[PDB]
Amino acid sequence: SGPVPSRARVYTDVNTHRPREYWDYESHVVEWGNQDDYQLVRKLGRGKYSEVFEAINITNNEKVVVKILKPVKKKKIKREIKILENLRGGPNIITLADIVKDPVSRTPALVFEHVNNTDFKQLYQTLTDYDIRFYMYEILKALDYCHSMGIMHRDVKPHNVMIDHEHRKLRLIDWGLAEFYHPGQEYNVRVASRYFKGPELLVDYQMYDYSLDMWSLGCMLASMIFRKEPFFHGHDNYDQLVRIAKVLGTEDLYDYIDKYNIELDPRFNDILGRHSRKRWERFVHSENQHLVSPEALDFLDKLLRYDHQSRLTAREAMEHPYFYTVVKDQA
Ligand SMILES: N#Cc1cnn2c3cc(nc12)N1C[C@H](C[C@H]1CO)OC/C=C\COc1cc(cc2c1NC(=O)CC2)N3
Repeated sequence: SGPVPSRARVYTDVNTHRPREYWDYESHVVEWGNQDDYQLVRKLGRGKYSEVFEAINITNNEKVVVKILKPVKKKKIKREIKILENLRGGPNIITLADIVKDPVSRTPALVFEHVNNTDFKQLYQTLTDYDIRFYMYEILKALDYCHSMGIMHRDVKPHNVMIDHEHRKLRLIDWGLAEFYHPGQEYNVRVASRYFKGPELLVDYQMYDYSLDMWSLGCMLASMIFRKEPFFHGHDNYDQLVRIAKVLGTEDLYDYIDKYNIELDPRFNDILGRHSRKRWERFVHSENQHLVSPEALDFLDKLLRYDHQSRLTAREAMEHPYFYTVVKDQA
């Protein structure tokens, strides 16, 4: 007997009810533009599959971000391009302004909306309880939207959240790991970064869904309210589950393994041990307590669950008392 199947609790068949061209990204014909419309000003960084620059679109003299792509599978590029196009205009989703190719090099580049970002290291330390609540709701707008559009981000982490604090403008970026949700589909578990990987990825449970992003949101929330980045600091993918098990406990972990008939890797047998579920109060101290409240702890507990099906959806999370003052101010 193999693993018990799983279906998303929400937006299950959204992609089945859409035209084939919506999710059939392999068939997408890419709309190239003029590489000479943009002039590179300076380097902003280097990704695994890209070189990032600040550019100026000369035709309308406006600041853009150019991601010059390193070789990666054409269908992976078609996937990111299709996802970005389906999500265009969505709340707090980065805008893909253009797709350009160097005439001589033949190397592709993606042009994005520029976000004058305040580095998450210097910013998070200055953030008030209201600021955390406000920006958490903004990420949730982006996740409810993309989930409702049949897409899982699969890489929610502080690096992929661009904030221009001065203009209170948040954008969920880097959709290169995103995928279309299809009921019954077994996905690649070697996605997301270590500290944000859901238990399903760590136990090698492939039939996952949008709820994976809700775990990553939980890890972000715990790091912000506890001033502990990263919250779950694993040495590898195996020790990462041990770090989670020391907090959430081993009983709920083995209950989850049993429920979905997961074949647990032999490595885990001698390292998971036996651990009680810890109360969130043990992470509370004098320099973080002004960010922690009963509403924050209730919310965080409802996101950080082993069983992906028992986690809050982005819509349920937006309806939690933690955001009552944020919701009130928006009206
Ligand atoms: N899509 C998109 C997108 C939109 N804005 N934006 C910015 C950078 C960026 N991508 C975007 N990068 C840079 C690099 C790779 C890529 C992220 O995969 O990661 C390094 C981390 C960010 C450094 O922080 C900045 C990010 C941006 C602009 C500035 C700073 N830092 C300043 O001191 C003022 C100017 N905008």
